[PDB]
Amino acid sequence: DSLSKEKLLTNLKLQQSLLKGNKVLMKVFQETVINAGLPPSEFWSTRIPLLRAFALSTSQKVGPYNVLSTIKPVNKVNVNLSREKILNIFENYPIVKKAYTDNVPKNFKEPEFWARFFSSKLFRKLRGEKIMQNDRGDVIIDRYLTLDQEFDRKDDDMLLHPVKKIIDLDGNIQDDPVVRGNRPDFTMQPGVDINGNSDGTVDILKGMNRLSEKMIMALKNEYNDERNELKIDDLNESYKTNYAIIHLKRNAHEKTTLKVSNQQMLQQLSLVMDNLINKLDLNQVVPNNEVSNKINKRVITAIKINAKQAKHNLEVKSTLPIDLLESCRMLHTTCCEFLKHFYIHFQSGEQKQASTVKKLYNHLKDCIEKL
Amino acid sequence: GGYAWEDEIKRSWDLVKVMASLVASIVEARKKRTAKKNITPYQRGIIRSLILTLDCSEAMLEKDLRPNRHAMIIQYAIDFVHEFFDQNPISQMGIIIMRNGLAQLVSQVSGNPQDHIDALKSIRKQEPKGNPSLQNALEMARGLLLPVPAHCTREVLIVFGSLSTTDPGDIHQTIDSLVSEKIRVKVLGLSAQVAICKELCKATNYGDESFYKILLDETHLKELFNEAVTPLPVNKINKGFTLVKMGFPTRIFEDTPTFCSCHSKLVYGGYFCPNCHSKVCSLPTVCPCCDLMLILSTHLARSYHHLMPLKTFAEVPTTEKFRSEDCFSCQSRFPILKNHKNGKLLTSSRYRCEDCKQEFCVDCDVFIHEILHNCPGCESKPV
Amino acid sequence: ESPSLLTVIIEIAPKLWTTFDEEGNEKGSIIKVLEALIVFLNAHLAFNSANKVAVIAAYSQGIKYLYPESTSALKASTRSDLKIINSDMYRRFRNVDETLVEEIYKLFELEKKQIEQNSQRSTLAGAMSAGLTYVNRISKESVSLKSRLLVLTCGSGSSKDEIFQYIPIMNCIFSATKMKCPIDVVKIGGSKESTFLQQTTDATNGVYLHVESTEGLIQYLATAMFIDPSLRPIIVKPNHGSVDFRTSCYLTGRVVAVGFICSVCLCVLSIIPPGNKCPACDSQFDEHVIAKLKRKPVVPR
Amino acid sequence: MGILDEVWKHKLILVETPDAQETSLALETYRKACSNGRGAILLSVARGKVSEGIDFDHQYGRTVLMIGIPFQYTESRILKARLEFMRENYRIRENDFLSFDAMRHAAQCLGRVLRGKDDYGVMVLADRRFSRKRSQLPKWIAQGLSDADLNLSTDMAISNTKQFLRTMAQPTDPKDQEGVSVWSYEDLIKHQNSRK
Amino acid sequence: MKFYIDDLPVLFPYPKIYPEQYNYMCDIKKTLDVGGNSILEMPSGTGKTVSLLSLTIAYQMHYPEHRKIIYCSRTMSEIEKALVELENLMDYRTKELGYQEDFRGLGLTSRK
Amino acid sequence: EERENEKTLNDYYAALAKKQA
Ligand SMILES: [Zn+2]
Ligand SMILES: [Zn+2]
Ligand SMILES: [Zn+2]
Ligand SMILES: [Zn+2]
Ligand SMILES: [Zn+2]
Repeated sequence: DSLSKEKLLTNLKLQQSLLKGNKVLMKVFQETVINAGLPPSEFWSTRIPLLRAFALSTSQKVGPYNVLSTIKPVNKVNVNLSREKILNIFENYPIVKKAYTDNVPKNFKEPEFWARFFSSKLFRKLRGEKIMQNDRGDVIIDRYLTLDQEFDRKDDDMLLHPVKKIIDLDGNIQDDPVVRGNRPDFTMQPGVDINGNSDGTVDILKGMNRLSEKMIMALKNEYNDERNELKIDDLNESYKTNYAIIHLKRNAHEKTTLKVSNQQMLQQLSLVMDNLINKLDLNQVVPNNEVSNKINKRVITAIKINAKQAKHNLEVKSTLPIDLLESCRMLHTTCCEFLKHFYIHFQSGEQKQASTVKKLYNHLKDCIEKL
Repeated sequence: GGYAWEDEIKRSWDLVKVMASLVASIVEARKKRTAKKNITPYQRGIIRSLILTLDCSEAMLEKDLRPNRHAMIIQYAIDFVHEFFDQNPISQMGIIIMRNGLAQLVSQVSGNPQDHIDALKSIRKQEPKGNPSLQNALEMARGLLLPVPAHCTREVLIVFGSLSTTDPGDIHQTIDSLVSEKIRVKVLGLSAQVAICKELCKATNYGDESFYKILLDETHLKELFNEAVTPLPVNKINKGFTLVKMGFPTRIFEDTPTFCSCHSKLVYGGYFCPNCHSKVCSLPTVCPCCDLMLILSTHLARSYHHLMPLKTFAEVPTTEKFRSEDCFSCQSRFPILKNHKNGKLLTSSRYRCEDCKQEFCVDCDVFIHEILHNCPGCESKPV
Repeated sequence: ESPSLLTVIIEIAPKLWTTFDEEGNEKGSIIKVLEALIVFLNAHLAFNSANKVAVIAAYSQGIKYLYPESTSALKASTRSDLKIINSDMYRRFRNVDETLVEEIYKLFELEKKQIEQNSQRSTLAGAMSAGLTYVNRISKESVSLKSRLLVLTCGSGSSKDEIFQYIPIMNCIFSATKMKCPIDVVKIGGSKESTFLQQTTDATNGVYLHVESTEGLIQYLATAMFIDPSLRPIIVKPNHGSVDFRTSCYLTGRVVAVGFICSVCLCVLSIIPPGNKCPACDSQFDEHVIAKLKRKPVVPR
Repeated sequence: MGILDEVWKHKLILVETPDAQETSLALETYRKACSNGRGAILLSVARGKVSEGIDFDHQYGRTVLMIGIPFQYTESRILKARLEFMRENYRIRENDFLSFDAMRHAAQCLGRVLRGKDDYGVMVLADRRFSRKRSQLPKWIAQGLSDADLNLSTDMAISNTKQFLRTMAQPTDPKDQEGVSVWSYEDLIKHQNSRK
Repeated sequence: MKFYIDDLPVLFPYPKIYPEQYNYMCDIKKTLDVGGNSILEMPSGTGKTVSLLSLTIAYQMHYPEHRKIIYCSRTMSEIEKALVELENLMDYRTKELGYQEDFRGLGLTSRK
Repeated sequence: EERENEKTLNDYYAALAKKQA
């Protein structure tokens, strides 16, 4: 798809946006690609993960949610609308985008359109509130109202599909068609007004069911099972791990670039025994003022070497001025970039690009000449 | 018949009703050690590439974890990064957070732990908000674990604090893609057992349902994060047994600072790469000039102890004749622990190693199996 | 300022010290190094009143503690007051030195009893592990205490570098890095370069010391090994000849350049193993990646 | 009032409709929303189509919220006539039969949700008239209903649900259930020999 | 598995069985031997349908009278669930016995 | 100032886009 290597190499607009974002990559790209003449594909061959991260920083989007449920007032009342909320309103509800297309560029501007929508009956209907005739609504948005009702039947036209027999409730009701028993009373039937027609709460029940169905079905895009469902997982056998087991041999080769008999061993040990039993005079450890001087001299030379090495170890301060230090830093940066490209093309080892490696080699020679 | 408080005094002082007393404490530790009896050297993937996913939603503002879930998960993530790069040095790590339904990358996949420490410290200042998205985080984790080589096992760790997730697409397709790219996912949930996380862990770990972990308290979270630094055992079906070409750099000692090849800054020391003679700042890392791994021998030796773990020490029976009255490693006075004269000799604290038949106390039983990784009796034996 | 523990992992082996006596002009060098060790331990005990001392002798059949004594011998003391060191010195020095020399006496008698068996297995690594366990016990028993290790090994130009000591000693290093316990190495012998102990003392912030003459050893020990852990960061270390931190190959044994390891058991191979199989973990390898590595890099005509 | 506005943040609200096709589509959408971890609530009636036959095993049924005891409409003449006939013939009290019918409907709503002994889920009953009818529940639900759990408020009910869902998520010890809750073949033969 | 209740071999289609299922099976076999009506409560969670079908099929096949079986449910959905459990039971019986015996299992509903 | 740098950058991309097309 769009995340493949060649797509990231060929996406010039994404690379342009990444350069507009980054700051040190300005200096690197300016002093390598602009001046020394690297191919852009060569420069972006080693920075595929950075391009992919910048792509995934903006290409991903939030999941659908009830955006009109979040919009609540706070005499003056204020509501805040983010552009992400506007996009969620457009995605979750096609009727609002339909009104936006033929109302905003034509007659009245965007905030007037949103105020008219929030003061309309359509906002009360899509939120799930009971529609009342005493409310004025808005005379511009309400012409879309029946059209939105059209959308609802088209919603049924994309939602009414046959289901499995595990949860088939239409087969539950129609298990026998000749049920003519006691009619369910008014507690088990939808509520009606004084004239006998429905009060309209079944309308908002169907509306919230339709909204949930639309949210679930929006996930299904490009972005025998009944036996598996009815089987009890506990009564089956537990999972046995199939992890591999290794055994390590310690028959390694010895590192490559005097025999003593037991009688010399034993007589040396006996000499140690008689030297230990008689008098273990500790004062003999004191040196004779010459080997002590030699040992002290060796230790002072070693610690002088170690102190000279470890006297000094954010970059450290230097005697170089800022301009010449920065020139040396950019020359080192472009030389290292050339070296990295040369080595990755050299050890990649395709003959067809091998001559291109020669070009880098010439640039490497120029790098030497540059120094 | 009447009101509740006029019935009778509650009498709270009288509800409390009141030698071999050590045995009840010993049997709990015995039951704890019973779960660790079976052990064998599983093959484990040493070279790891871990993507740590951290939840940063409104559900992370819950007060049930002192002080708040966001800050303490970040602090234990800092500790996790330190332990993970202490015990798995040649691994790589990236950090992704879930915020406002967006997956946010805060650190690129790199072997330097200090960058991840800085990223987590930068996260700790901001506040969590939004509604988390597993699918976006898993998709960026898949993108981050695309360019790592086949010899390196690709792993994703998710600290998912919420109970519901909002996705821009079908998450089962993402699970299928994660399984097809051999990415293993372990999820440490905070509240309860979410279905999609359990299915993701079961699918991406070849049918093992034990990779979805739910904590109990503060200490169990430390236990889980300490368990997570060990490399996961690989399956038998995986055949990516691949040679890795790497070099061992030489630590140079110069009194004149030089330009490093990785950051282009003044560094006094450095490690000369054996392949291209360029110098690097930190270790272990890939060389910026030749794309070759540079590690030390201690970096192999640190993870070498996972290859042959030591068999667990078995507590000796009290009826057996004791080999030694003192420990082999520290000569700790083994307590006779005589509770009473009729109670006799019980629960002797001598622990025997199988390969060398030497006795150790509980202190050395703790130390030889966690910090050290060689039994002193096994190397004292003239084999 | 802060009291410390000093543990001396002394490696006493009659074959190694006999070879050192044969190589050196003098005889009985173990007496001289034991004398230097005793005076050094008395110096460390004089450094602070709350300082503590331990010694492990590693012999050809295993390890044995020398101070403090085997606790049954402490409970029995029976009377074994051998007059090896005079009784008129400072008492805290006297108890430690007498316990050490009595354990030397018992250990040499025990090994003279077992002189008929020649062991090819060196027990320095197990002794270092035992010393680190002792460091753990002393650290967590008393609440803190700094600690240090000392290793008096001998190679004598006879015992070369050994592969089997690679895995244990390395692990010891990390445990030392866990407890901030430096591992200090004195090597007496003709082998100027000992790789594993140098890597140990470099990675544990210790000091390496290779000497050729056993005489005058107390000057060395009181000059360079006397870095107490309370002043480790403020003293620059006299370790010369910095170690390269490399390793050895499995099939050839040479020191390794740019090389290959398996992803299964991490063993280092300087060359591609024959049969496309790892020599240690016995894993089969696919032909594609080893054909990629065996393939020559490109160059134009 | 805006109660459902806070519910819409966490779980999708799905409603049983008298039309059977729309109710079945809502049920399938509820199962799909439970499967992908979005979370959903299924508002249905205890005497309707959903409460009979449809299972809520595993993740489809983590909570069963029984809003009130499901009594019928008493003032309907059909129910009163049937109650009078059963009082005349089968000597069953009217209130006893009404409590029995309401408790059997609530009982089947509670029993639709378990399948498998690894399955878990709380069965909260939100009415003041449930606590007097604990003996009319099925005996397995009754023995699972402790004596301290009859008169809860809302807040400590939430705390108990939190603790229960935290403990049930842990991997159980196979030694703790090897022969007491599930049987292998050899455990079955051992129990047969012990009974003989 | 394959176990025995008195003289009746029961082919249970899972490697493990709950104790409540075994007590249920014993009571059902006792009721079918002694005759007459019975009312049994199986707690949910347990495999009531699968155990019931397993012993009922085994009792039909092993005994020479070969009594037919009527399984009345309250809904079409549980009819489908019972037929799916019957498919699993019959597949296990065919796998264990090595052959597909003379069996007819059909569900009934309206024309719709 | 980075304005001259980004202007020269955009000029380079314009020249490149002229080059491959
Ligand atoms: Zn290099
Ligand atoms: Zn650097
Ligand atoms: Zn011990
Ligand atoms: Zn051992
Ligand atoms: Zn191997």
